[PDB]
Amino acid sequence: IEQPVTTFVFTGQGSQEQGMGMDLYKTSKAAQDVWNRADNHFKDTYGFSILDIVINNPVNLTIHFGGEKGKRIRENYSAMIFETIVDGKLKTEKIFKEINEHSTSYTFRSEKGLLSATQFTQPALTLMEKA
Amino acid sequence: TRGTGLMSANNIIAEGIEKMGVRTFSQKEMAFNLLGLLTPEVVELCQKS
Amino acid sequence: EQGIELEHIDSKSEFAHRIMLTNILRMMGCVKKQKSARGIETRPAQVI
Repeated sequence: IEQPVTTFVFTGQGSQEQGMGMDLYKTSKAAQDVWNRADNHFKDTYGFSILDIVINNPVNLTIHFGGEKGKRIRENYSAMIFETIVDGKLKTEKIFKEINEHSTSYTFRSEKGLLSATQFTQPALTLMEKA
Repeated sequence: TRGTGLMSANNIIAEGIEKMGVRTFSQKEMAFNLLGLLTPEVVELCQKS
Repeated sequence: EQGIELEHIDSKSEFAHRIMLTNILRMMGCVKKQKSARGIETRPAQVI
C-alpha cells in the first residue's frame, strides 16, 4: 500500500549544533557509510576530519603540510581560486593567499566554534541530512 | 668542540690538531652548525630521506 | 665515563648506555605513540 503523497524538504544553514546526527552515526550502518566516506575524503584532500569538527566544536584548527602526503594536501588549498567576473575583464582572486610553496601550516580561526564558520557548517548540515 | 674558554684537558691540544689543516669549534660555532639542520631546506630534506 | 676500559664496564656504563641509547629510542617511541593516538600524520618531529 502506497504511503500518502509525500514531500521531503531539506533545511539550510543556521540550525547547525555540536553533536548533530551523531546519534544516527552510532546506530545506522547507512549513516556510518555517509560520514566515514566523507571524513576519509576530507582527511586526504584537505587535511581535517569533518567528524571531529561536528563532534567537538574546535575553536582553532591548524592543518600541517609536512611529509609527502602533506605537500599534496597543500597543492589542494593552492589550486582553490575564485574566478570572479568583477570589472570588464574577469579577475581570479586565489582563496588562501597565506598559502604558498613555503607554507607548513594554515590555521582556521573562529570566535565561538568552527562548526559556526560557513565552510564547515555547509558540509556538516549537508552530511547530517544525506545520512 | 672546545668545552669552555678555560683549560679542558682536550683544549690545550686543539691548537696542535689545527696545524694538520683541520678545524675545531667553539660551542657557539657548533650551535650555529646544528641550528642549520633546523632551517626549512634541510627540514624539507629530512622528510624525504 | 672516563678511564673505563672494557675490563671496567660496570653499572655506570650500563646506566649511561640507557641514557644515551635505549631511553633515546623509548623517547622517540613515545612521541610516535602520542602523535598516532591523535592521527597526526603530516607534522613530523626532526630527531637531531
